Amino acid sequence: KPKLHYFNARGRMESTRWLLAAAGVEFEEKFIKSAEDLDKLRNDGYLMFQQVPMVEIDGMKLVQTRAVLNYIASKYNLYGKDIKERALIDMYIEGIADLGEMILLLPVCPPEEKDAKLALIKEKIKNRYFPAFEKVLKSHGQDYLVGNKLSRADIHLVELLYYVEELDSSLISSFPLLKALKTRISNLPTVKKFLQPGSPRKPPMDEKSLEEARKIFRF
Amino acid sequence: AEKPKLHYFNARGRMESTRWLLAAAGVEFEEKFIKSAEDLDKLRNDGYLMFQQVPMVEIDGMKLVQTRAVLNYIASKYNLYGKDIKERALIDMYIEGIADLGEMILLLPVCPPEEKDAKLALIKEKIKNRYFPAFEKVLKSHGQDYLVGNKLSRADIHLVELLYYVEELDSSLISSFPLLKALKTRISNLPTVKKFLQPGSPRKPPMDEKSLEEARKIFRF
Ligand SMILES: CCCCCCSC[C@H](NC(=O)CC[C@H]([NH3+])C(=O)O)C(=O)NCC(=O)O
Ligand SMILES: CCCCCCSC[C@H](NC(=O)CC[C@H]([NH3+])C(=O)O)C(=O)NCC(=O)O
Repeated sequence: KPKLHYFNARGRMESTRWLLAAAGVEFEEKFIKSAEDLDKLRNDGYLMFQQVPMVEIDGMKLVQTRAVLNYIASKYNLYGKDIKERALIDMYIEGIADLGEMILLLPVCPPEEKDAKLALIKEKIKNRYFPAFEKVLKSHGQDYLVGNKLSRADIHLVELLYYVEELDSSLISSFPLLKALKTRISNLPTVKKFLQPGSPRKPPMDEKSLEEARKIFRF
Repeated sequence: AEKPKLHYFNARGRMESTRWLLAAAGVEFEEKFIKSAEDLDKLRNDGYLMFQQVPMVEIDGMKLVQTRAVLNYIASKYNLYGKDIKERALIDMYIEGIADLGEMILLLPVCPPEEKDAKLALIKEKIKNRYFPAFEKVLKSHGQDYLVGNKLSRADIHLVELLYYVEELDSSLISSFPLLKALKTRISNLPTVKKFLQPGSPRKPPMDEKSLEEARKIFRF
């Protein structure tokens, strides 16, 4: 089993739990709770850059998020059929991580920039991202983002549509094909199971989890 | 068919690694330099930008945006992404550490004047103690001339590129990392990269204040 090393939070390991889950892979977590929990990993050389996410899979100690994602996605057939499909996928999931980054790091934001930053995430989701994934679905009419078969593009988009809902549920309201997608993916057996309570899907990041972040990562 | 066509403004910024990668692959490409907010609104209005942003690269009938979509595609097409999935994973780990440092250096010129000095000192710490030791370590681990699978890959082109920006920052940083020195020489010495390093190629100069203002004027920031 893949073993995921992170603290017990969404952070930069969430899209990996979803991709693994969506692919039917069961995995272990090992939760770092302390700065010295992290230092242990560092000292045992388990971390190429002294950072996590790290994931033990197939004898490798893979750090860097995209390293983990790209590897899962190919291994489990979720990276399209050819390089032209990977390229469309990549283009999509990169627009998505760019928005996912903005939202991953709102709680770390200096508090005086927080208002200006929400407003602009909302504005980008309305004007920039959503219309772009709506154009895609509308262009081919198909159930999936690419090559008419499930891929990680569908996993990462739907995940982000969950966070966009937590932010403001009005936002997706005029992107009906996104709504349709959100639904269909969420009713895929493995994702439905992942979205159920007691799964390893993790909650929004509250306060103490943030404070648990600063302590472990020393920031 | 058609040379790939790169769409950016006339600066390093987010298009430089692509320029590097395509040259190292010995692919001839065209550039179209955005000079103004108008030129960029035109690409927006013509539908050419999936997120209304550049880099964009027209290649193989696609309008690829997002540096990493473009990179991955070029890396794979020209066999510079390793020979399998386990290899692509080590390439991705390395080049993502590289991009983390690259981002830090790319964006330093945008940093507020009050932060710039603290930030640069932490770039220099991270280079000496985090990034460089991890790449020396890789090289030491196998003694081979390339970072992965013992043939040339984007892992080496990106790292070397970053060795040249780290050098501009402070040539003294790489000094306790001999194997990195050797990489940089050797890679710089491949025909394709050597030719790209020569005067009058598309390689771009470090961004001065004026280019930063054109960055300002164009992207509206
Ligand atoms: C909402 C914020 C989430 C919590 C903090 C950020 S993730 C923890 C952090 N890891 C990284 O930033 C890795 C970044 C890397 N690009 C990746 O995607 O793996 C770390 O080990 N930091 C330790 C260090 O770099 O010293
Ligand atoms: C110090 C400045 C260096 C220049 C960096 C900005 S490059 C221009 C910017 N592009 C992007 O942020 C694309 C980001 C994307 N994740 C990528 O990597 O391609 C843009 O078109 N922005 C226009 C917009 O967002 O509307």
